[PDB]
Amino acid sequence: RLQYLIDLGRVDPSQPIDLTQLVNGRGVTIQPLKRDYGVQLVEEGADTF
Amino acid sequence: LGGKSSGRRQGIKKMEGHYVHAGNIIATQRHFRWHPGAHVGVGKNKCLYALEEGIVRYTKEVYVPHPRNTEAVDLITRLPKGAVLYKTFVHVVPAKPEGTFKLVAML
Amino acid sequence: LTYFSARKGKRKTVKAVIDRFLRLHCGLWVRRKAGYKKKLWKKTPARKKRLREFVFCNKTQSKLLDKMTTSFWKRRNWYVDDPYQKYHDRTNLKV
Amino acid sequence: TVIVERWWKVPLAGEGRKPRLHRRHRVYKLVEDTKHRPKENLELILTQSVENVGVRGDLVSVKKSLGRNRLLPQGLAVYASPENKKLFEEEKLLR
Amino acid sequence: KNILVRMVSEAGTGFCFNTKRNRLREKLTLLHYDPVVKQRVLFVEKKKIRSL
Amino acid sequence: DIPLDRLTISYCRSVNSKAEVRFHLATAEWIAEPVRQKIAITHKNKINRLGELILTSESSRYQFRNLADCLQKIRDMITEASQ
Amino acid sequence: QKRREREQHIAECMAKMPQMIVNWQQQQRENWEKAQADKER
Amino acid sequence: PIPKRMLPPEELVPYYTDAKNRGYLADPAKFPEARLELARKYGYILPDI
RNA sequence: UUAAUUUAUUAAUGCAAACAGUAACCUGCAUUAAAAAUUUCGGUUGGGGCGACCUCGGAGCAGAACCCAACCUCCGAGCAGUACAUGCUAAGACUUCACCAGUCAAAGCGAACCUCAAUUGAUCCA
Ligand SMILES: [Mg+2]
Ligand SMILES: [Mg+2]
Ligand SMILES: [Mg+2]
Ligand SMILES: [Mg+2]
Ligand SMILES: [Mg+2]
Repeated sequence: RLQYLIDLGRVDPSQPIDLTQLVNGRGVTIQPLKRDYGVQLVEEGADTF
Repeated sequence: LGGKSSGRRQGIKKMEGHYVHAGNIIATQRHFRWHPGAHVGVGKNKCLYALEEGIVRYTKEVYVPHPRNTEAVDLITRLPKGAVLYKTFVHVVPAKPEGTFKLVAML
Repeated sequence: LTYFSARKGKRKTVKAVIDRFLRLHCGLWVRRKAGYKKKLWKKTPARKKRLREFVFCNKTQSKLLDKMTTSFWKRRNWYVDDPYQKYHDRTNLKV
Repeated sequence: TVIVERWWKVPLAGEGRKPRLHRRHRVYKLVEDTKHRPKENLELILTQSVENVGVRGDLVSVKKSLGRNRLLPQGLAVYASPENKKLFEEEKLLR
Repeated sequence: KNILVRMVSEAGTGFCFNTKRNRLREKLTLLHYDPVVKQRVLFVEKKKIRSL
Repeated sequence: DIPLDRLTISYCRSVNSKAEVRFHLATAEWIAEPVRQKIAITHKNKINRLGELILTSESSRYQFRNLADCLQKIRDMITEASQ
Repeated sequence: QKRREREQHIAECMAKMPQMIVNWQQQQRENWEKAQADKER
Repeated sequence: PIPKRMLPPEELVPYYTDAKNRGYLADPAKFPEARLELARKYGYILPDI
């Protein structure tokens, strides 16, 4: 997903990837109500990254 | 007064020529209306079940009881000198062979 | 089951269901077998084993449970290491 | 005086809001009485020698009934207020 | 006639199992498997748990 | 230990991928001589006609994991050889 | 600490056991003998 | 005013104080060691940053 | 009302609380009464009542895969005995015509070298 985002221009890897940046990009939507405690990085695109 | 018990739903669950997978129950009974034959087991109810993939077949086979089981032995002894008891047996005749050798690699 | 509440005017959940069952995201309903913490002495080991398993609810039962709860209990919940997480989504179905 | 714990839990309503109450919140359960308690003793400064129960000028712990219905009304003693304590100390010093 | 009794393992402590025994007779001692220890171990009777 | 320029790794997707790790056993200077000999003796089934100790692994969907497993295998073998 | 203590106890029990089992066996044998005697009488 | 974010509550403290999951309160002397370990496990070479 | 749950009212008591002294009247908590107050009055049934029955199992009706009623005809059960690996788990089935309950069970890991027809009872609470 991250890779895809990078490819698409949204989420710039020359800057740091903070949660805020991700949210702005609109890769990860999250919601504090319904007790989300942020993003978790996952293995799904392990190779081909 | 007395009891009104529900029907027990026992009997054959799989008939001759049916394809029966390992574990399938074949026939349920109280007492032995059928006996376990080749590749067929017996549960604690006397219920018969398939021990392998294959086809069910029924046969009338000569019956010899176990020596240790007394009542049967006694019965046998009682019979006249050219008599043989006979009983019905349920077999599974297995279809797919257990093994096939495949080529892993050329080393 | 209160199809419209007094103050909010929303449907309510029957919380019995919530207490007792686990809705997988695929909409299976999982339940602890009844009679499982009772009279275990007289029960044969096999029976005990049977009673200690979880079970999936019938279609009708599932439907009932869905009706009985609100859409909140049907949401996707991303828990850290819930032991059931792998069962929420369903794999390799065909009719 | 009776202290009365409220059964049934008031459902908790905001900073600047009254919480409306139900006829089941009206059900109480008396936790304690101020009565049926260990009887405490009150401090008094004696303005006169009294029997063996007090020495003039001294600060004593009396039975409350005696304080309230004999000593205080009769000008035989005064409360342990920090105000007059100083005065009494001064008097003692002078003596 | 028969009492239900709890039996406590000496080795592999915490594991207790419930068994029958006649009310008239001796406190029960028994070899039995502890899945904690993963060996057979002596259990000793301790506290009856209903009678029947 | 195990410098990866010596090793030959080749992948094969098929969900379960496969990661073929392979190397010439006798000429590997990073493995000790008696250790090497021991390895040869033991895991002769894995060794090719050409003289290359092949130990593929498949289990996970991601190839990285497979690679790691393969690497671990070599280490295990070495340990066994040692004692 | 908790893990240690229970574990220690378990170890102790294990150490004790081999002879306990033997004792139990002996007791059983004795009981059997008694039963036999009773039968004989 | 932009508030100060709070720390891990109780059971997240041991997560974020270890360098094997790249915790922001973990001691940065061990990070490189962790990285090395990771490299050793999953093949490939650490690119010096 | 000699069915159940209550005594908030009146009843005296008893213990507190208030009291005084010397070598009663009021409040709080207990008590058993009197008076009341909420309350409900199961079903099957050749009308209802009366009598009998109400759960589980085996045999006949129901003669040959299951299934099949009646206040139809007949037996019984609400336990025993042996173990204490009546250890863990697990493919695949059966199922008392739903559900709940029941049943059987290969392999594997641990170990050796169950009988019995019925013999039982959910949830929440303890
Ligand atoms: Mg608000
Ligand atoms: Mg009627
Ligand atoms: Mg009539
Ligand atoms: Mg059915
Ligand atoms: Mg087996």
